[PDB]
Amino acid sequence: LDDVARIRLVLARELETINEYEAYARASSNPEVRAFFQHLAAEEKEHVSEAVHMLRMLDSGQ
Amino acid sequence: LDDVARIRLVLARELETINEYEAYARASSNPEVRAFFQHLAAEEKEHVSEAVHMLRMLDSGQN
Amino acid sequence: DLDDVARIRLVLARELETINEYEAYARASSNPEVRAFFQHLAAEEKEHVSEAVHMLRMLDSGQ
Amino acid sequence: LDDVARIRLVLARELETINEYEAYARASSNPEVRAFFQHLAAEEKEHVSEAVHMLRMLD
Amino acid sequence: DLDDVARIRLVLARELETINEYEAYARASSNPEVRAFFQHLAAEEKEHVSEAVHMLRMLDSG
Amino acid sequence: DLDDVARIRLVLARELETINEYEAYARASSNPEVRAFFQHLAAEEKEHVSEAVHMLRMLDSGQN
Amino acid sequence: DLDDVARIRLVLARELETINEYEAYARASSNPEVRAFFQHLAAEEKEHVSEAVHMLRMLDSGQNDHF
Amino acid sequence: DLDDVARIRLVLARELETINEYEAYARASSNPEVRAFFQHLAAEEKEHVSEAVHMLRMLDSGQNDHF
Amino acid sequence: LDDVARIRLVLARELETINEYEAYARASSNPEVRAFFQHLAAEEKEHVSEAVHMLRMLD
Amino acid sequence: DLDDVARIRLVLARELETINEYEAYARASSNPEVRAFFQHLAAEEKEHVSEAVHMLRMLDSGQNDH
Ligand SMILES: [Ca+2]
Ligand SMILES: [Ca+2]
Ligand SMILES: [Ca+2]
Ligand SMILES: [Ca+2]
Ligand SMILES: [Ca+2]
Ligand SMILES: [Ca+2]
Ligand SMILES: [Ca+2]
Ligand SMILES: [Ca+2]
Ligand SMILES: [Ca+2]
Ligand SMILES: [Ca+2]
Ligand SMILES: [Fe+3]
Ligand SMILES: [Fe+3]
Ligand SMILES: [Fe+3]
Ligand SMILES: [Fe+3]
Ligand SMILES: [Fe+3]
Ligand SMILES: [Fe+3]
Ligand SMILES: [Fe+3]
Ligand SMILES: [Fe+3]
Ligand SMILES: [Fe+3]
Ligand SMILES: [Fe+3]
Ligand SMILES: [Fe+3]
Ligand SMILES: [Fe+3]
Ligand SMILES: [Fe+3]
Ligand SMILES: [Fe+3]
Ligand SMILES: [Fe+3]
Ligand SMILES: [Fe+3]
Ligand SMILES: [Fe+3]
Ligand SMILES: [Fe+3]
Ligand SMILES: [Fe+3]
Repeated sequence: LDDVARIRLVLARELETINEYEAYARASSNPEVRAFFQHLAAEEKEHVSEAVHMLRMLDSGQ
Repeated sequence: LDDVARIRLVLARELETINEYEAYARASSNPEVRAFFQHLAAEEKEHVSEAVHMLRMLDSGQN
Repeated sequence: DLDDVARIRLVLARELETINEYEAYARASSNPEVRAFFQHLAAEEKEHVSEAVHMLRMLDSGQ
Repeated sequence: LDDVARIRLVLARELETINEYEAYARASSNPEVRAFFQHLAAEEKEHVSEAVHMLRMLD
Repeated sequence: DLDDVARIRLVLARELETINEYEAYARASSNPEVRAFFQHLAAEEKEHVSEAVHMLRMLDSG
Repeated sequence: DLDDVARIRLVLARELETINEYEAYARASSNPEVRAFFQHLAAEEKEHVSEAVHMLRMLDSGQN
Repeated sequence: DLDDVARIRLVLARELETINEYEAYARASSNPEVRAFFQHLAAEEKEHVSEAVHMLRMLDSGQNDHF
Repeated sequence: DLDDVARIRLVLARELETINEYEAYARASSNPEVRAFFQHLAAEEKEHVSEAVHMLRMLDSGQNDHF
Repeated sequence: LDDVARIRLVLARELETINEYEAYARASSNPEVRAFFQHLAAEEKEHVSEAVHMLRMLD
Repeated sequence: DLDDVARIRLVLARELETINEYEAYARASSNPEVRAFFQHLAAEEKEHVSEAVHMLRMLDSGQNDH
C-alpha cells in the first residue's frame, strides 16, 4: 500500500460519501437539513477534484 | 430512517474519515502527500463541527 | 497505528450508532417498560456523546 | 424481532463495547484519556446488569 | 490483547445472537418437528447464557 | 426465501464455528476454571451438531 | 490459531452455506438446464459434506461419540 | 434482480474463493491425511469451475466471444 | 497466498463487477449512461477471458 | 434510490479499489509473467477510470466546476 494507493482509497471513499449526502438530502423534507447536505456534498466534490489532481500528478499511467 | 439518525450516521462516518486521513498522513514519506492528507483532515474536522451543530439543533435530548 | 484521538473518535462513532439503535428499539416496542428501558439507555448514551465531544475538543486543536 | 430479541441484541452490543473500552484504556498513554475509557467501561457494565435483569423479567 | 473476561463476554454476546436466531427459526419453520428442534436449542442456549453470566461475575468485580 | 432444510444448514454451520471458538478460547487458557467452562460448552455443542446432522439427513433425501 | 479439526469444521460450514445457495439459485431459475446445473452442483456438495463429516468424526472422538 | 447468468457468475466467483481456501488449508495442515482431503476437495472444486465457465459461455454469447 | 490464488481473486472480482455493470445498465435512465455501462461490461468480459487463460496455464 | 450519477460514482470507486488490488498483486508476484499480467490489468483499469471521471464531470455540474 503506497501513497498512490492511499490517494485512490480516499477518492473512492469521497465518491461514496457524496452519494450518501445526496441520498440523505433527497430523503429530507426539512429545508435546513437539505441545505446542510448540499453544502457538505459541494465541499466533498471539491475534495474529489483535489484527489484526482494528486492522483494524476503521482500516477504516470493515470 | 429519520433526519436525526442520518445526521448521526454522517457524523460517525466523518469521524472515521478523519482517522483515515490522519493515518495516511502519518504513513506517507512524501511531504506533499503528507500535507494533502493533513489538509483533508483539517477540513473534515470542520465538517464534524457542522454536523454536531446540526445534531444539537435537531435533537433536544442531545443539546 | 492509532493514537488517543483516533480511539476517542471511534468510541464517539460507535456511540452515535448505538443511540440510533436505542431510539429505534424504543419506538418499535409497545411495552411501556421496554420503551422506557430503551429511552433511558438513549439518554445515557447521549450523555456519553457529550463527554466524548468534550474530550475530542480538549485533545484536538484542529477540532 | 420481538422485544426480548432487541434486548438480547443490545446486551450483546454492550458486551463488545465493554471489551473495546477496556482495550482502549489499556492502549492509551494520556492518563485523562485512560480514565475516560475506564469510566465508560464502568458505566457500560452497569448497563449490562440492567439488560440482564430486563431479560430475566421478560424471558 | 484479549483476556479471559473479554473472551467470556464475546461468548456471551454470541450466545445471545444464537438464541435470537433459534427463536426466529422456530417461528418461521413449517415442519413442527423442526420447530421443536429449534425451540429445544433455544432453551439450552438460554441455560448457557445463565452460566456465562455467572462466570463473568466470578471473574469481574465491576 | 429459506426453507426448513436451509435453516438447519445455517444452524449447523454456526454451531461448527462456535465449537472452533470454544476450543480456541480454551487453548488461550490463563485460568483452568475458564478452560473447563469452554471445554464443557464445546462438548454440549458437539451434541447439537450430531442432532442437526441427523435432522438434515431425514429432511434432505439427497444428503441421506 | 487453527488446528486440523478447526479447518475441517470451517470447510463443512462453508459447504453447508454453498448448498443453501445452489438450492436457492435452482429454485429461482426458469431455464430447466440452469435449474439442473444448480441441482447437480448441490448434490455434489452434499457428497462433500458427507466426506467432511466423516473426516471430522475421525479427528474428533468426542464428536464421533454422538454418531 | 438477478438473472441466471448473474447467478452463474456468483457461483463461479464463490468456487474460486473456495479453491483458495482449500489450497491454503492443505498447505497449513499437519496430518497428511487431512492435507490430502483438502487437496482432493480443491481438485474437485477446480472441475466445478471448468463446468461453470462452460455454462457461462453457453449463456453469455459476449463472454463466449473472448474464448 | 500464491500467484494462482491472486489470479483467482481477480477473476472472482471481475465476475462480480460484470454483474454490477449489467445491473447498472438495466437501471440507468440516460441512454449514454446505459451504453457506458454495457461497454464497461464488455471490456470486463475480456478481462475474465484473460484471467481464465492465465489460470489454466499456471495451474 | 440511486440515480445515474450515483451509479457512475459507485463504478469509479470500485475501479479505484480494483487498480489498488492489481498493483498490489503485481508487487507481491515473483513470476515476471504474472507481474506483467497484473500491471497490464492495472493500466486498462486506469483507462476505465479516465472514462468514468469524464462521465461524472458531464453528469454533475457541481463536480465539473471543481
Ligand atoms: Ca469522505
Ligand atoms: Ca466522511
Ligand atoms: Ca456504544
Ligand atoms: Ca454499547
Ligand atoms: Ca452460540
Ligand atoms: Ca452456536
Ligand atoms: Ca463450499
Ligand atoms: Ca464453493
Ligand atoms: Ca473488477
Ligand atoms: Ca473494477
Ligand atoms: Fe473528505
Ligand atoms: Fe465529509
Ligand atoms: Fe478544499
Ligand atoms: Fe471542506
Ligand atoms: Fe457507551
Ligand atoms: Fe450503552
Ligand atoms: Fe451511563
Ligand atoms: Fe453455545
Ligand atoms: Fe447451540
Ligand atoms: Fe446444551
Ligand atoms: Fe440436547
Ligand atoms: Fe464433485
Ligand atoms: Fe466443496
Ligand atoms: Fe467429493
Ligand atoms: Fe462447489
Ligand atoms: Fe478489471
Ligand atoms: Fe479494457
Ligand atoms: Fe472495469
Ligand atoms: Fe474503451
